[PDB]
Amino acid sequence: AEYFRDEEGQDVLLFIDNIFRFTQAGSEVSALLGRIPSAVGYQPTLATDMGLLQERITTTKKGSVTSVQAVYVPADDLTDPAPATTFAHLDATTVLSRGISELGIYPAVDPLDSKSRLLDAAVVGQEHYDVASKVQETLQTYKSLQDIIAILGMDELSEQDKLTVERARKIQRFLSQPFAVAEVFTGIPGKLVRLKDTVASFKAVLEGKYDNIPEHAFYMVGGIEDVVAKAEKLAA
Amino acid sequence: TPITGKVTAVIGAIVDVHFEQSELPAILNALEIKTPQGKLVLEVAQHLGENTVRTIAMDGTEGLVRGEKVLDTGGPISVPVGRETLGRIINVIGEPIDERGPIKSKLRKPIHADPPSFAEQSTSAEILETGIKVVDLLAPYARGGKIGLFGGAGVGKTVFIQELINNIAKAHGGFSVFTGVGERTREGNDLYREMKETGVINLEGESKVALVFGQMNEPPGARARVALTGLTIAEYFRDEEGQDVLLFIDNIFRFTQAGSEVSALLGRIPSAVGYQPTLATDMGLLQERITTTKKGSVTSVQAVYVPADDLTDPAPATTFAHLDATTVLSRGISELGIYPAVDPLDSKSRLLDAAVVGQEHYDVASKVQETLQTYKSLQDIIAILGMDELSEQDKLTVERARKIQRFLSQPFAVAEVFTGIPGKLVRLKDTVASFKAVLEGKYDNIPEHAFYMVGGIEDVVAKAEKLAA
Amino acid sequence: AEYFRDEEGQDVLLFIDNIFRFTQAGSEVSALLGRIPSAVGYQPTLATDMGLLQERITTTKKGSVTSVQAVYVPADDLTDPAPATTFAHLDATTVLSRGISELGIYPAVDPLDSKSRLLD
Amino acid sequence: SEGSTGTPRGSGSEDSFVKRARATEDFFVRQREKEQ
Amino acid sequence: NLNETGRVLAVGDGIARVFGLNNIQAEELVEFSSGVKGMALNLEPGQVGIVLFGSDRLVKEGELVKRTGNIVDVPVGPGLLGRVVDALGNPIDGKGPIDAAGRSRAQVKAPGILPRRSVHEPVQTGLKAVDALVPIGRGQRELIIGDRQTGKTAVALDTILNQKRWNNGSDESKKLYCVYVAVGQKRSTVAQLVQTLEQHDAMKYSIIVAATASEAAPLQYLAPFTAASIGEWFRDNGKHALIVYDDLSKQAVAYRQLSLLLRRPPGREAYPGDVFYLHSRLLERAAKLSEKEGSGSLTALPVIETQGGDVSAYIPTNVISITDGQIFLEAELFYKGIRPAINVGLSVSRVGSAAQVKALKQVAGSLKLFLAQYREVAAFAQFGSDLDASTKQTLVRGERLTQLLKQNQYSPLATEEQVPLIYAGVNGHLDGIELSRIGEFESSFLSYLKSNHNELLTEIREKGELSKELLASLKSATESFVAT
Amino acid sequence: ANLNETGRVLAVGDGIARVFGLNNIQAEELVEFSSGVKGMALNLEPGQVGIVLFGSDRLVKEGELVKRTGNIVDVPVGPGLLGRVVDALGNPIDGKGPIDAAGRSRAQVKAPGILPRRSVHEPVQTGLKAVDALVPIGRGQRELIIGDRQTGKTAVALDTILNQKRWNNGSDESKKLYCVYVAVGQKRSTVAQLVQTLEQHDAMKYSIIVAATASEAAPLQYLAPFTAASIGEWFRDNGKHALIVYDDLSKQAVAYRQLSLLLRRPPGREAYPGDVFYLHSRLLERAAKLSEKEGSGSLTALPVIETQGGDVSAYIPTNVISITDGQIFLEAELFYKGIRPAINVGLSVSRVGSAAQVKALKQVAGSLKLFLAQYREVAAFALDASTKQTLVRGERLTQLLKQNQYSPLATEEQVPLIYAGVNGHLDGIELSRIGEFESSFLSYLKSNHNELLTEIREKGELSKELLASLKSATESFVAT
Amino acid sequence: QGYAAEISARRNAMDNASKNAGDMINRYSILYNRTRQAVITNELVDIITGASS
Ligand SMILES: Nc1ncnc2c1ncn2[C@@H]1O[C@H](COP(=O)(O)OP(=O)(O)O)[C@@H](O)[C@H]1O
Ligand SMILES: Nc1ncnc2c1ncn2[C@@H]1O[C@H](COP(=O)(O)OP(=O)(O)O)[C@@H](O)[C@H]1O
Ligand SMILES: Nc1ncnc2c1ncn2[C@@H]1O[C@H](COP(=O)(O)OP(=O)(O)O)[C@@H](O)[C@H]1O
Ligand SMILES: [Mg+2]
Ligand SMILES: [Mg+2]
Ligand SMILES: [Mg+2]
Repeated sequence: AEYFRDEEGQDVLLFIDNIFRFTQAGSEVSALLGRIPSAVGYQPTLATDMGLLQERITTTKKGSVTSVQAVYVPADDLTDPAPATTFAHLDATTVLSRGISELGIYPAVDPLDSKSRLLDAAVVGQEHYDVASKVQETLQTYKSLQDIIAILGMDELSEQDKLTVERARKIQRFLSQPFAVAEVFTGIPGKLVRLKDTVASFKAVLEGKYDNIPEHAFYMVGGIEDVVAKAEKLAA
Repeated sequence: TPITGKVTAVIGAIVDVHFEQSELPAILNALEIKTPQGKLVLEVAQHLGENTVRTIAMDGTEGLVRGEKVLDTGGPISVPVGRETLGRIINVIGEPIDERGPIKSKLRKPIHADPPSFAEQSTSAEILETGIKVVDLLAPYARGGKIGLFGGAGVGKTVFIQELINNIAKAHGGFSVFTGVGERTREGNDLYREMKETGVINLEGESKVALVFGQMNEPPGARARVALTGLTIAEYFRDEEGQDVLLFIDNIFRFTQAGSEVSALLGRIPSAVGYQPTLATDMGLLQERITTTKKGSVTSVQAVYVPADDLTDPAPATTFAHLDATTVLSRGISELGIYPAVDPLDSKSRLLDAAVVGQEHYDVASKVQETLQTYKSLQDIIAILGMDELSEQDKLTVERARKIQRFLSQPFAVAEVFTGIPGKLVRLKDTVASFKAVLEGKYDNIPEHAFYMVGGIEDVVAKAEKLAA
Repeated sequence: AEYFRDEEGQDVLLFIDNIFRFTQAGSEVSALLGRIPSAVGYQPTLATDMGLLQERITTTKKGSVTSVQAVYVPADDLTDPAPATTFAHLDATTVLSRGISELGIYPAVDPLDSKSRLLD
Repeated sequence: SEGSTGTPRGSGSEDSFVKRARATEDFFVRQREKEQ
Repeated sequence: NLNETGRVLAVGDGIARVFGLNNIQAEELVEFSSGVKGMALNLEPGQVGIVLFGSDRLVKEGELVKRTGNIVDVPVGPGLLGRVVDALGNPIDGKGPIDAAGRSRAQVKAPGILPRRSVHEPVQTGLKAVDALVPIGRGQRELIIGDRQTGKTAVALDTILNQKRWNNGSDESKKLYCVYVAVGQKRSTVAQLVQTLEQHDAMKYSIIVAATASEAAPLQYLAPFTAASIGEWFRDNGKHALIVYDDLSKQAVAYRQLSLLLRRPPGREAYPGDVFYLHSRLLERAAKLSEKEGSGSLTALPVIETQGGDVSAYIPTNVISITDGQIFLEAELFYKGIRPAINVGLSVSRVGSAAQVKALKQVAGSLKLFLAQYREVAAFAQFGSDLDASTKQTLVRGERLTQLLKQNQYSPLATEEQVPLIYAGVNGHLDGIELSRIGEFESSFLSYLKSNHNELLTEIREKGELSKELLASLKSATESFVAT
Repeated sequence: ANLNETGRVLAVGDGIARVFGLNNIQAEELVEFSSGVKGMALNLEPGQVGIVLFGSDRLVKEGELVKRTGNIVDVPVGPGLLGRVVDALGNPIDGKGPIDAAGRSRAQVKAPGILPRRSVHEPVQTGLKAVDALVPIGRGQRELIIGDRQTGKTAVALDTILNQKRWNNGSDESKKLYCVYVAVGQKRSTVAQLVQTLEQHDAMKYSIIVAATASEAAPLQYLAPFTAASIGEWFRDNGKHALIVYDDLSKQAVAYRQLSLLLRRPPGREAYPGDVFYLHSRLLERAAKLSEKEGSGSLTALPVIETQGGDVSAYIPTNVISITDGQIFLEAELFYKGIRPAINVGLSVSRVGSAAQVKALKQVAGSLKLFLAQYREVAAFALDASTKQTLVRGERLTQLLKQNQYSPLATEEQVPLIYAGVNGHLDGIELSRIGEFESSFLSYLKSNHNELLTEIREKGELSKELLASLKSATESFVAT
Repeated sequence: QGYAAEISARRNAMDNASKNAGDMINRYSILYNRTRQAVITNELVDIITGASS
């Protein structure tokens, strides 16, 4: 990948599945190399070893490298030294969740925990930023209500509270998407949704234009159009 | 003239011995140092190089001097076997400790031996009826099988194994061996007197039981080997006399613990939680001998101590794979006053099987287990919100389960002092019927306390009428 | 402090702020000397280290050294080896609470949480 | 802290309180979707 | 001569330190003059570390050690069928020497990227819950995981029993030869298991490799590897083999033991640094081979034993991340007596419908998410509410589907027996039958289909599919039987 | 330079001296260093001996001479130790000059086997209403005292000791009970004060105090309970009865862990070494009741364990629970509410205790233990009429079983009190007057029914006639 | 009347549920600390064993 970047001047893509297996491999021979172990059975050289690899996967004046790395998280523990030390090397992080996946939401992306350097009004435009931010506020506020619902039930929720719940539930589903490569698992053919579609469709839902459309319409579909089409199909 | 060495190192139980001549004693050989009191026995553990072996002492090493003379006996620690061990009390090296003179047995056998081979196995599915409701119903024991009684400190392992001895050992026909490993000397004193008073031991007559002891006052070498000693006596009854033997051991954990006291002294890098790395194999070499062959049967009941109430502690954890049935005793259950403090979920049997107990039995067990499960699952809500917040279907299940919990408790005969309540021995058939009836709803009008600490369902009805008065 | 007691027969006050740091420094020194750490990472000599200090704080025929000690409680765990060992030496506590003082009471000492073995 | 009682994390990490939050809630959405 | 032979410097705990053996290869078998065998694992400047394949009671300082010239190997071939061996291939059934076609190393590279082809053929377990919800394919690695006594061996054993259908036939491409590896189990557990296989006439197509609880740690470590080589003889010669590793928890513990005693500095939880590799290199040897390479396959059912349902523990988590999904047995379910105790929501087959018999894929369209539609409404009942009569329809169905998926042990079903049952349940033809009679419903319905619609079953059996013609023929035969 | 009997120090550190020489030294032999500090020969290796120091590291240098003593670690023993305070090695530390020893015994002595024993059947009367009635202790028994810091553990032990003055003044040798109190890890001043308290109550003359305090080297603290047991054993072995208090074994375990870690023994559960159970089991096994053939003597042990935050599930607590013959569990919550002794009835048991309770007390206390456990359970959920009465009794009984420190009661004083409570005669009196009741009722009985108390003391058992006479005496006082 | 009886009963139950939760918090705080201590020791023991060899 580095040759393409520097000599061919190229815009390279580097896909790595799975970058954890690099740190793990080092782990496996560390004791026999004569090192005292560090925490959690890891080599003492964990951070610098990872540095010497990650800092090469970058963008120079000669060219560009965009890498997507799968990062295994052992026992779902994001505090495990291996994934933990990885976060600093990433411009954007897509954090999956067993909790999300077990609810049938694929891709199992945690809408709150995932981050990006480029979620910035200066970069995506003040509209985009505002939509994202209020989707995230809606989903956060939802969590706080799910507590009250657990103990007290529905009767202590305001009319806005119940609306927040309803919308967040649609938002969560709307974040699901059939993948082309997941076709064998879904049965459903895969969709690809343009960014502009995404922002527009989510803005519309945040404003209120689909408060009358039931949840199932938002689940496992593409853009806002595929929602209305599914909504009418379930009417019949 | 025999092979002799000199002591070159001593740390606690571990004694290194140098042999000046060409010939080193085999690993597992018994060595002897002459003392003014008698002799200190050493078991060879390793060849260290440069003509030196490492050994494990069978008694205290205070007093040993570097240079002290050591004799090879040419073989492993051996013990008397056969009928002359019955009614006697023997230590780890086969000596009598009952002050009744030599054990005049025809033969002695080494305490180390290979377990029966794959070819020599003989498998079965015969139930052993205990008379204990919770065991007979939910996790029956197997004749010729291995039974483990797990429990933290003070929850009831020894009371339990004593009730099993009381219920099974008299009317067995075959012989018993009891082995005290790393437990209370006083308990041995108790058991000896009790067995005399039931006739099981009979000093001026015929005896049915051999006693072997190496208790918690002993150095680790002796606690590590004394189980092999009691085992060797059982093996002989099994193989040479074709007998159905009972082997009771309290407490087999103490063998593993002993192993861990000497492990660092032996030079081993420690495994998880400070245990010996040989944990599983050491255990396998022991437990695999306690088995049923074509020549004969060995039914084994073993108390298994649980360090700090932690069932994932390596010692009890590794013991599970060796048992056909496992009674797990719970502190949380004992503090509620349920005795035996059996955890109905978590105790298991290979035999809880329609092909073995019949469809009726099997199904009663499943429903009892289902009911108890439902009740456990709701403990969150109950504790926080109260009983008022359950459905009505769920209130009933909790009512019924609380009665089943209590009905599983039982007064033991060996507990009469602790309880002031006469021991009950409930027949398996009556346990099934009694629980079937309770599931069917026939006793929902009976209050809880009437199920507590009684025998069969007749006793429930009886106690209920008494409580009505 | 001891000199004032031994030579001048006084009743001296010794203040230590903070006693935990004495323990913590003992633990660092122990680790650096290559000694195998004990439970929770503390030094194997935890209790004797503490004893070699505390036992000097006492009454003799000439006078007394009495000591008031700031006690930090790691992770608010009173069962932590550091406070647990320290507490074995405490004859009394003076507990100042922020719950108090806000009510305008000074000295802001909780009259129920503060305890003495000498209230006998 | 927010959602610590109510929100569904993994199966095999479930409260009975998580279980009821999803139960009382799923029912509510069902009723409203039925009416609309 | 110190090049080909050596002298024991020290021995204890199943480890021998040996002077000489100058020309020895890493991982070479050695012979001790007393008869015990070992394996050279540490080659150091002045000595060799050897792990014993037996007791060290007979090894002594000064004793002679001889090179064998051979990297640790095992006999392989179809002549091992119906045999019970130890980790090195020595017979332990008492039936004389092993009929060997050849010898393979214990450690063999897994097939590379190229020699493989996507998994597309069924391993039919005969278990309703498994075959319908977590179908396993030829070449797949599927984990079985759960606390002790949750049904793990039972699941694998039924699967072995099921292969009787095709193994009695003559079509070699549908046959599945079975390798059972007992690692750290009691001898009597293994003896009981081979008694069963003999009683169901299943031993003739099974190979049992045993390294039981009393056997030296190196044997317990080695067994799954030599068993793999045994299973690969089938894989490499255009045939198909199933290997059960029962279990890898105990193999990891044995590996730890020998590694500590070789004085290799341990890693996490005193397990060796490369404990993941121990398992990853083993399981990667299960594969569906390409057409060019003969089309053979080895399918692996590794077993992992958890404690108190803790799947997040070190070794369980290692193996979970290796296999192509997991069947997850839960005590809570096994105690109710819903058996097999498969947690549907957590058990996955990463291969999917690609490995499922098409006829079964048809009739069980939604079944898995239908038990996520039912598990949803399971929370509605203790909520106390008595609504959603439309919900009542799915609410009742699921409870009947759950009873349908229950299955006795040693009783696997052919696909032609399963497909009807699943069809009956999914389409709500059971919604009007009493819960306590679903058991008897099954065995009668299949008597009825054998008595009368015998051609219907033969259709599903031979074609492995349901045409629109069959789909209605079955529908008609179903609605028919409902009225007794 | 006789290298057989003598050695040179090679290195010193972490409480350990490596010594060259001492070729004829016995394993576990006491040695003496130049400065006069002592140590124990732990590892005999080739070409060196590892010695554990009974004092500060400062007291030993490389190159210094070391001498054999010829003796496995031992301690003076005998009745001459009565009234004295000694260190872990038996040196007087009270200023009263040399000990008059009957002989010496090794620190480590193996416990008696099955044969020299007999079951326990004689009472150890504590004088605490709650203990004697609920968890009676017998001679030869081991009874754990367990609870958090400041729950009254020492106080239970101390009151039991003070109680022995009742017989120790008499001429009946079989009823006497000599007391050994072992301060391990404690503050020196605390021990000095405790000794003064014993002197004030004239209890010191039948007590021996072995002290290894918080500033003393870990091995001395590890050693004190063993040398103390040997001291107690002299009484046991010579047809007499002793009571030993190990205060406390938590601190002994911590001191033993210090050494183990510094000797580099692998740490296990909670960093303790593998033999930490054996540390305590070898010790507590030495407490025993001996048979007639063996003189009938006994040594009764009251080991003490300090739990952290009520954690009875911890390593050391579970070790000792699985050694002793039961426990008296002392609960902080009860102690805080002024229920003292803070005995948790449901968690406290005395295995071999009933057979060795005074019969009179057994008779008047039927159900008292079960009831109190049930009552607490009821008070926890707490207006059902039946459950209002159970609540009435339990509150009175609870109050009745409270007791000031340093005030043990005779058995003939305890039975009338317990009789009243258990048989309703307090159901009418005000809660705040139960203490006032006790001292008035006893005064009344001591002047009006003195022959009543006398028969109870002398027969230890109540006939139907004597029980009835006691009923009359109670009702008569209740009225007024 | 039935409404004022239901509020009062809910205030009673909510006082209880809150008090019970407090105790649960105390039991789990204590459990947390035992586990905290153990994890530190256990993690360190692994490190020590790796250093010794
Ligand atoms: N079956 C029982 N009935 C009544 N109490 C029991 C029973 N089993 C145990 N106990 C109580 O537990 C105490 C300890 O029992 P024990 O068997 O010695 O425990 P362990 O051997 O597991 O340490 C007994 O003295 C008694 O108080
Ligand atoms: N499907 C089943 N139906 C009924 N009983 C079963 C079933 N599977 C297992 N069992 C019972 O569980 C017992 C132990 O199960 P096993 O498969 O050995 O579990 P594990 O291998 O996880 O220890 C078996 O002896 C059998 O009695
Ligand atoms: N029965 C009692 N009545 C009143 N105070 C008591 C009683 N018993 C003990 N105390 C006081 O309680 C405090 C702690 O008791 P102590 O014996 O030191 O307990 P521990 O040995 O468990 O730390 C001391 O101040 C002691 O004076
Ligand atoms: Mg016991
Ligand atoms: Mg199994
Ligand atoms: Mg105290």
